[PDB]
Amino acid sequence: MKSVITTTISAADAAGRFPSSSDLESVQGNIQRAASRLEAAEKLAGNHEAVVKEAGDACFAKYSYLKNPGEAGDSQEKINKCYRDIDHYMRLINYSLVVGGTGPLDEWCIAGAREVYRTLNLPSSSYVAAFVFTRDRLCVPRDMSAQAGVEYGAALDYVINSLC
Amino acid sequence: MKSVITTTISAADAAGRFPSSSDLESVQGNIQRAASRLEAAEKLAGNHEAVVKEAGDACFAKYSYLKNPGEAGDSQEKINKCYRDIDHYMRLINYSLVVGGTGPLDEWCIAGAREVYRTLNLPSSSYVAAFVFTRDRLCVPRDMSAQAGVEYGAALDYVINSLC
Amino acid sequence: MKSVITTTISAADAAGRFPSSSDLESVQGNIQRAASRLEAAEKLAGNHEAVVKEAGDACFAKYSYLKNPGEAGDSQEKINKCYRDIDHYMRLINYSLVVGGTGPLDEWCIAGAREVYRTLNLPSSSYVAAFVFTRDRLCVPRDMSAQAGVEYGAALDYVINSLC
Amino acid sequence: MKSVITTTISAADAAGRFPSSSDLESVQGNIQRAASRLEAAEKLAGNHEAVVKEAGDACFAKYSYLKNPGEAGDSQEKINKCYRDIDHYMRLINYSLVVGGTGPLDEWCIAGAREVYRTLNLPSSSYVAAFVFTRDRLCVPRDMSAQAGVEYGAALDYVINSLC
Amino acid sequence: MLDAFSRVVVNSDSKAAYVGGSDLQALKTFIADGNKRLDAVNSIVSNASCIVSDAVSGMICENPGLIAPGGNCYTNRRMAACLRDGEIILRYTSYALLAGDSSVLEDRCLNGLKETYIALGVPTNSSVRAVSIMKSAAVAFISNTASQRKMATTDGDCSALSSEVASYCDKVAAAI
Amino acid sequence: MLDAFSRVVVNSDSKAAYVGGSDLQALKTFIADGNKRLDAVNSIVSNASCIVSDAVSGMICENPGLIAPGGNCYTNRRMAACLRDGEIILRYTSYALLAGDSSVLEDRCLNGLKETYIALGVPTNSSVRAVSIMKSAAVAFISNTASQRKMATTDGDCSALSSEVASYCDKVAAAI
Amino acid sequence: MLDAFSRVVVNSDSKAAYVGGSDLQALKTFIADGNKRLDAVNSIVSNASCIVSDAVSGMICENPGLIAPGGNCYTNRRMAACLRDGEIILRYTSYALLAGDSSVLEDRCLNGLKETYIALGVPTNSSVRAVSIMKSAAVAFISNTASQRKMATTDGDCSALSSEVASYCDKVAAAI
Amino acid sequence: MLDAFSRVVVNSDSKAAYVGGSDLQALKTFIADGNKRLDAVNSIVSNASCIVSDAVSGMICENPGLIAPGGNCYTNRRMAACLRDGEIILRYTSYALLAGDSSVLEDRCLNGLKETYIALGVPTNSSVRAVSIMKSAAVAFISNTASQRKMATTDGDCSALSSEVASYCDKVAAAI
Ligand SMILES: *CCC1=C(C)C(=O)NC1Cc1[nH]c(/C=C2\N=C(C[C@H]3NC(=O)C(CC)=C3C)C(C)=C2CCC(=O)O)c(CCC(=O)O)c1C
Ligand SMILES: *CCC1=C(C)C(=O)NC1Cc1[nH]c(/C=C2\N=C(C[C@H]3NC(=O)C(CC)=C3C)C(C)=C2CCC(=O)O)c(CCC(=O)O)c1C
Ligand SMILES: *CCC1=C(C)C(=O)NC1Cc1[nH]c(/C=C2\N=C(C[C@H]3NC(=O)C(CC)=C3C)C(C)=C2CCC(=O)O)c(CCC(=O)O)c1C
Ligand SMILES: *CCC1=C(C)C(=O)NC1Cc1[nH]c(/C=C2\N=C(C[C@H]3NC(=O)C(CC)=C3C)C(C)=C2CCC(=O)O)c(CCC(=O)O)c1C
Ligand SMILES: *[C@H](C)C1=C(C)C(=O)N[C@H]1Cc1[nH]c(/C=C2\N=C(C[C@H]3NC(=O)C(CC)=C3C)C(C)=C2CCC(=O)O)c(CCC(=O)O)c1C
Ligand SMILES: *[C@H](C)C1=C(C)C(=O)N[C@H]1Cc1[nH]c(/C=C2\N=C(C[C@H]3NC(=O)C(CC)=C3C)C(C)=C2CCC(=O)O)c(CCC(=O)O)c1C
Ligand SMILES: *[C@H](C)C1=C(C)[C@@H](CC2=N/C(=C\c3[nH]c(C[C@@H]4NC(=O)C(C)=C4[C@H](*)C)c(C)c3CCC(=O)O)C(CCC(=O)O)=C2C)NC1=O
Ligand SMILES: *[C@H](C)C1=C(C)[C@@H](CC2=N/C(=C\c3[nH]c(C[C@@H]4NC(=O)C(C)=C4[C@H](*)C)c(C)c3CCC(=O)O)C(CCC(=O)O)=C2C)NC1=O
Ligand SMILES: *[C@H](C)C1=C(C)[C@@H](CC2=N/C(=C\c3[nH]c(C[C@@H]4NC(=O)C(C)=C4[C@H](*)C)c(C)c3CCC(=O)O)C(CCC(=O)O)=C2C)NC1=O
Ligand SMILES: *[C@H](C)C1=C(C)[C@@H](CC2=N/C(=C\c3[nH]c(C[C@@H]4NC(=O)C(C)=C4[C@H](*)C)c(C)c3CCC(=O)O)C(CCC(=O)O)=C2C)NC1=O
Ligand SMILES: CCC1=C(C)[C@@H](CC2=N/C(=C\c3[nH]c(CC4NC(=O)C(C)=C4CC)c(C)c3CCC(=O)O)C(CCC(=O)O)=C2C)NC1=O
Ligand SMILES: CCC1=C(C)[C@@H](CC2=N/C(=C\c3[nH]c(CC4NC(=O)C(C)=C4CC)c(C)c3CCC(=O)O)C(CCC(=O)O)=C2C)NC1=O
Ligand SMILES: CCC1=C(C)[C@@H](CC2=N/C(=C\c3[nH]c(CC4NC(=O)C(C)=C4CC)c(C)c3CCC(=O)O)C(CCC(=O)O)=C2C)NC1=O
Ligand SMILES: CCC1=C(C)[C@@H](CC2=N/C(=C\c3[nH]c(CC4NC(=O)C(C)=C4CC)c(C)c3CCC(=O)O)C(CCC(=O)O)=C2C)NC1=O
Repeated sequence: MKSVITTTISAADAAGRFPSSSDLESVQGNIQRAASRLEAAEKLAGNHEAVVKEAGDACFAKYSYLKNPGEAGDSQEKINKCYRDIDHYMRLINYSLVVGGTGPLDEWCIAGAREVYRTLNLPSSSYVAAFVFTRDRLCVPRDMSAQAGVEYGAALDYVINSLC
Repeated sequence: MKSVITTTISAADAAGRFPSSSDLESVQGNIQRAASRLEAAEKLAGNHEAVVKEAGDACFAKYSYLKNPGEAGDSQEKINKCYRDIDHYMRLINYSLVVGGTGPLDEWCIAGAREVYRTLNLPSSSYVAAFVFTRDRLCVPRDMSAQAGVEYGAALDYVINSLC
Repeated sequence: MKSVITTTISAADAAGRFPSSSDLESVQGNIQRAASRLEAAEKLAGNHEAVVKEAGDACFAKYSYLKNPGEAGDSQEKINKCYRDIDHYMRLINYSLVVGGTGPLDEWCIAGAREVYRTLNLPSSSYVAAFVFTRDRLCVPRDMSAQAGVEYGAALDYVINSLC
Repeated sequence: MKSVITTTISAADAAGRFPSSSDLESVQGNIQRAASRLEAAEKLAGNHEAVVKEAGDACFAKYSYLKNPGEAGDSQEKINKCYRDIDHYMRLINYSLVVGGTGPLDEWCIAGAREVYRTLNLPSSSYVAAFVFTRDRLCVPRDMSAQAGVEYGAALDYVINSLC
Repeated sequence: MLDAFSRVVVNSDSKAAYVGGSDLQALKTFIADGNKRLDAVNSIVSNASCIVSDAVSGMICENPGLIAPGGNCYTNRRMAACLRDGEIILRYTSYALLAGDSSVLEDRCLNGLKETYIALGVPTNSSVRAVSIMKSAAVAFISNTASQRKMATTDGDCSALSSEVASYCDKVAAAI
Repeated sequence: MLDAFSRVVVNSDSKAAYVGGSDLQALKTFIADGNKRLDAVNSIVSNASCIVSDAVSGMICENPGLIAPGGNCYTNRRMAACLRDGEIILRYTSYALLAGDSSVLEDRCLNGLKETYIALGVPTNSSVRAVSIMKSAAVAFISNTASQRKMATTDGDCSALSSEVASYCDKVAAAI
Repeated sequence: MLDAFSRVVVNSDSKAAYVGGSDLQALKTFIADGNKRLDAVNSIVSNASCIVSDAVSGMICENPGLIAPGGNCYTNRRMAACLRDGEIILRYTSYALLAGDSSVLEDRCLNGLKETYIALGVPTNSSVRAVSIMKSAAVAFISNTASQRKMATTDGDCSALSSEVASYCDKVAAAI
Repeated sequence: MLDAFSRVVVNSDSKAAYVGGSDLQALKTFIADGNKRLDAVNSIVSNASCIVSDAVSGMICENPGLIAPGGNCYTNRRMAACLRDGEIILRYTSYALLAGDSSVLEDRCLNGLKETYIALGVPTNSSVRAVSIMKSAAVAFISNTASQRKMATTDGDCSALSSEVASYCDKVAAAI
């Protein structure tokens, strides 16, 4: 799971080395930035359903043509999966904010995603629509602190940039 | 030059990745621990000659037999180089404290050192004597702050552990 | 076990070849030089204890500081192991003279020896002292024939050169 | 050029090693067997033309069908090359006896020989006929000493065994 | 590769000198602007796709001969090649920026690039139009003056950082 | 490999659940003891040579048959092999300790170790005497109760950490 | 691999003992018969092609089912495979003979051979008929009693050597 | 690589000639001095460590700029590099000496060395001061005139051998 601690340890393991100052400083940085990514993570976890629901509504608002027969929203089961996928992604962002790195996003949702969506006809743009909406929707200090806005917005940009 | 920043960047370069949260947190740790390793570094740089001189005296006090003919202290030029070597090592510790990692020690003095000393008959123990003396000699808060003592003592233990 | 016969056979095995003239000439050389290395080997085997004991006494005579607390001779058990190690080395020289090559020395005592001694604080110089003493102590024709002196002195120089 | 000296040196070069006892014993064997392979070599060099001529006559005696049109002896130029080839081989045996190993035979006449003869229709058996004749023709002590007979017969068996 | 501190140490070493007091205070300035630097890096990498296709589309925008038969962005295979190269250069300049040193840009990316391009047939006047567009896309994002997207940061002067990132882009435009 | 947070995330994931509030407060406790943990790791790695030759010398101390002909520390080559293995295990348990998870100890070091040893002939009752000595050398250094060397740290109870490092050493003594 | 002397040294070592006087005199006997041994090796290798196609032709001679469809010498490819294997085994037993030890025969040739053959389908009762024929072809040549070819050596009893070479051939016939 | 005999054979071959009688008697002279040659080789290799650190210490002795910042023996890493290179060259000249031909010195060690050094920055005037010191350390040991160590050999004139070993050292000093 990519993270400060794992990245550093496995650099040292590759070299045969005990941990040294670089490694301990790296974890210390994990301590400093802990307190605002965990804030984002808790706000996200506490309101996941409303965020997921605004994001999916924004997606299908931008691409109403998806509800046509043959598109990826031509049935209520299919639209509901769409919001499910968005929730999966936001759960993984929650994980990413808790770990401190993009590990969870990377392995659990980015990896097969271009092939899977190419094959089930899921336009990349619709997810980008849902994450861009969420990103721009966030409000400081209403929704969370400034440096937690940074962390949250950041994971969202990462997931967006994996679909470009 | 091994360090938080270099270790992280080259983990990401190996992966084809832009910097991400793990990387930025890692540098943030470099910022936090900066202020006490630079304190050690400045105290060391400001009093290098007296430290080098007590360490070399301690070495030749522990191993007076080195001053015998055939040993590595059988001439004034040779004893003077001994203190020179100790100074080289403390300069590299200065570098190590400024960079934030053991890079400078690693490349510039550890690498050839077992072969070189095996070949010029320089007992490993004498350097260990000089670094152990310096380490135990340090005094908090007299000589430096507590977390700078940690950094200084640490680089010294690293260089000691490279001669065992 | 490195030796004329083994070196030649495994050159031929690497090439897919039956033995040929080079190989048979090589063994013939083993026959010619047999009779003086076996002489050294038998003289060494017949007086191993006195040689081991003069060598260890010479070592601790040259480095009396080893008997200090903390050194590798600070206890009777430790000094006794020192003479034991010297005996191990002379047993391996016995093997080396019987095989005809440095095989036994190579695998059974050279291989881990720098790491082991680095870690148990055993100065390389002390063994060099003991082997140099033995080498210079040998006397022709008193102690053995001239071409056996050559063989014996040679294995000793080899083991010495593995500690430089 | 494969030989005792070259085989040993390049075993040591592969290992990073200075020459040691195995290597010096190997050369010593080269010294011992020198004096009878050089005897063979000088007798061969002193009577090469008569040996080449009896061998080629024996070949074309055994395989008179080679002189038919279409065979490898259908012209005087072709028969003359046949004796030339036999001479090449005996020159290489001369080299092999002087070097002490099969090097010269190996590189200079064995290497391309199956392809070359397959392509110019030169039956392998005819050369085998010529070398077997020479081998069986040798007479001790008339033609050379016993241990030189061994060396000469040996190179001939080697070249024979390269055509089976 | 080196960073800001390793670079000070290499220079100190060429004189066999412990790190000057002047150099230490420079480094503590580096440390003081640590967090602005992280925001700088974050504002480039969060927009990397924007920056790279802006620049390549623009390169082609100003010279459509690149996408006529025989131009180096002609097939899909070459277009995708160029997008990858834009992305790679941007990645090595974001390493530079996060490092405080151009060490890694020069070592791992620019070394032999000019030759490679000469060999392949890659127009160099065009690569640098792209890189110079990326330069402006990037210093915009750093300085938070990009037209169609903002990034909430605290109020300060980030101009030294922008100049840094532009100096690394110019190192690229010069390597070829 | 996983660390403390990745481990909480893997467990949350098996239920398809965002990270519980209970788990978040556990993690902020982990973060609160961050600096004690770093001192723990520093006190092991600064003494690694001590710990490893203490333990191997002790193993041989209690059973000199290991260094009689046919014992597995007999030649210099095998003695040096054993010292390397002591050092390696200590390295993977210092990774564990710095990680907060035994993930890397189990994955990169213990997996197949029992088999490898069975194959080589490496006495396993002895490996674990060594590992159990390393266990005490290490929790001494953590707890700052080592006889011949102290390490100036601030006054606190480091007992949870010591128990952690002893649990990783016991994972080793159990893998074989 | 070991030879006669290395083998004496390994045995001496298992007792931590310098080489006995009894062992030294055995070795000087080995050295005394050095030149007979070289003639032994020379008489095998100078006839290797004879020995290997004698044996394989004979194997097929006594059991023509090997060269009927489905037999393991059926195609040219399998026949040539078998000739190579005959040659290889003879080579490793001529290494044994020149070495004075079966170390290299067992290590580099026989180890896993039985398994390999079981896997491929190579009849083992037939491999050993071939190897047992090679045994006699070889001890003939050593003892200089081969019908159609002699090799001028001096008059002596080479029987210990012949028995040696037959013991190595039997090691082969037993490995499968 | 070639040795003394292979070298005579290559020269004979360029004329398609069997080995002259003159050449045979030269070779039997080579054989006559076989044992002196072995003593020559033994006197170098038994002192190799002496010869190599004598020479490198001396090189640095006469020009201490090598171990000032920027000199090529400056760090421990470069000093150890130079010691290895001294050792390597001495090894290839002891191969030459044991071979009777400079074939292996030129082929496996000197070929491209000049280029490699130019590339690395290795001072060539200094490499050859070291090699020229090794030359004298070596011909001393051969001729048994070394100050601080003797080697009991029988009384004879070993001057041709010393000149040989000095000619190989000069081949090195010339390759760069
Ligand atoms: C680049 C200049 C920007 C311009 C466009 C501007 O007008 N304001 C700007 C940026 C800026 N940031 C700070 C201070 C902080 N930046 C922070 C985030 C980074 N530090 C981190 O650890 C992380 C990654 C893990 C970062 C992305 C933080 C945490 C701070 C400090 C407190 C805060 O602002 O929330 C300043 C100066 C303000 C200061 O106190 O230094 C400026 C100008
Ligand atoms: C392991 C328990 C130790 C026992 C033996 C004890 O009696 N006191 C102990 C350790 C301990 N350390 C702290 C707090 C700190 N430790 C620090 C160093 C580590 N933090 C880092 O960033 C680095 C590496 C880069 C470390 C090596 C630091 C900086 C602190 C905080 C301030 C300080 O103490 O100097 C505590 C608790 C004190 C606290 O405020 O947390 C204890 C018990
Ligand atoms: C294997 C037994 C043979 C039987 C068939 C027999 O009736 N006579 C036999 C062989 C035999 N050879 C010797 C002695 C020598 N063999 C020599 C050649 C080998 N020594 C070498 O260096 C080389 C290769 C390079 C060999 C091929 C040599 C040189 C000798 C010694 C002198 C000589 O005979 O020419 C003996 C015993 C005679 C003795 O003095 O040992 C026997 C029985
Ligand atoms: C290099 C010249 C030396 C100078 C310094 C000198 O005054 N005497 C010298 C050397 C020398 N050695 C011999 C003859 C021998 N050298 C022998 C050992 C080498 N032969 C080997 O097989 C081995 C390795 C396995 C050697 C190291 C041997 C055995 C001899 C022959 C008999 C003996 O001297 O013990 C000579 C000439 C004397 C001669 O009869 O050739 C010289 C001058
Ligand atoms: C893009 C802005 C350029 C414009 C101008 C254009 O018309 N074509 C452009 C780019 C381009 N680059 C390649 C092929 C390579 N580029 C290479 C260098 C990059 N590869 C790296 O790993 C890195 C970083 C260290 C760099 C900077 C290399 C190497 C190649 C060759 C390998 C390959 O993928 O072909 C091409 C394609 C040329 C062709 O026809 O193959 C183009 C069009
Ligand atoms: C020693 C006498 C020289 C003096 C003069 C000096 O100031 N530095 C010296 C030597 C030196 N050599 C290297 C690095 C290499 N040397 C190479 C050639 C050797 N490597 C071989 O395998 C052989 C035999 C065939 C030769 C003769 C090669 C190759 C290298 C490069 C590989 C390496 O280990 O670096 C250096 C270090 C230069 C640096 O900064 O890396 C020095 C100082
Ligand atoms: C054809 C002439 C044409 C192309 C297609 C573009 C080339 C170009 N882009 C320049 C600057 C630039 N690009 C970006 C990223 C972009 N802007 C946003 O707000 C966001 C979001 C994106 C994604 C599309 C930025 C931020 C900038 C900054 C400068 C600016 O004026 O916007 C540019 C200027 C180069 C220069 O300064 O010389 C060019 C030529 N632009 C075209 O006109
Ligand atoms: C033979 C019976 C014998 C050997 C040689 C040792 C084996 C042993 N060591 C134990 C614990 C231990 N080792 C260290 C490191 C050591 N102590 C220091 O202060 C420093 C510095 C070093 C480097 C030498 C430590 C810190 C400890 C901690 C515990 C202690 O009592 O010191 C140990 C105890 C294992 C157990 O608790 O069962 C053994 C058996 N010890 C020998 O007696
Ligand atoms: C079919 C039944 C048949 C085959 C084709 C042969 C198998 C066989 N060979 C035996 C022994 C053997 N082979 C050689 C090599 C051969 N003899 C020479 O003189 C020369 C030259 C060559 C090259 C062809 C030798 C030397 C020997 C020695 C023993 C002998 O009697 O000649 C053999 C006997 C095995 C046994 O003892 O049980 C068999 C079965 N032989 C056939 O009859
Ligand atoms: C600095 C000026 C200085 C260094 C350190 C040395 C350089 C040097 N050595 C020369 C020759 C040489 N070295 C050895 C090996 C040495 N001598 C021994 O007896 C033993 C044992 C060793 C190991 C230390 C030998 C044998 C020689 C032979 C020649 C001699 O005079 O001893 C040397 C001379 C080169 C020349 O002839 O131009 C130099 C410059 N010497 C120093 O003075
Ligand atoms: C991590 C998960 C996080 C999100 C992201 C947001 C997402 C979000 N914001 C909302 C609510 C909300 N947010 C804003 C924005 C806004 N208002 C201001 O004063 C400033 C200047 C602006 C910041 C740009 C407005 C104006 C509303 C009310 C408008 C509406 O809800 O329709 C609502 C509706 C639920 C509610 O009313 O509370 C959601 C779901 N909430 C979260 O928990
Ligand atoms: C990074 C470089 C750093 C070093 C490391 C030290 C090293 C050092 N300490 C000294 C000086 C010094 N240090 C102590 C130790 C001491 N005293 C106490 O009150 C406490 C309880 C003890 C801490 C264990 C004593 C007792 C002395 C005076 C004794 C003496 O100098 O002989 C001196 C002599 C110079 C002087 O007198 O100032 C040196 C060189 N100095 C440095 O700049
Ligand atoms: C392979 C194992 C081999 C060794 C190596 C030696 C080692 C050795 N030499 C001794 C004995 C010994 N050796 C010499 C040397 C000497 N005398 C001369 O006439 C010439 C010119 C000198 C050659 C340089 C002297 C002078 C003595 C007597 C001095 C003494 O023993 O204290 C002794 C004492 C035991 C005894 O007295 O016999 C030993 C142990 N012995 C061995 O078996
Ligand atoms: C290395 C190069 C070497 C060769 C190989 C031989 C090859 C050889 N032998 C010959 C000559 C020769 N050789 C023998 C063999 C023979 N006679 C005996 O007393 C014993 C018992 C027999 C050993 C088996 C006979 C019988 C003759 C005479 C028969 C004849 O020449 O026609 C001849 C004819 C030239 C001559 O008459 O001198 C040649 C060419 N010569 C060499 O220089």
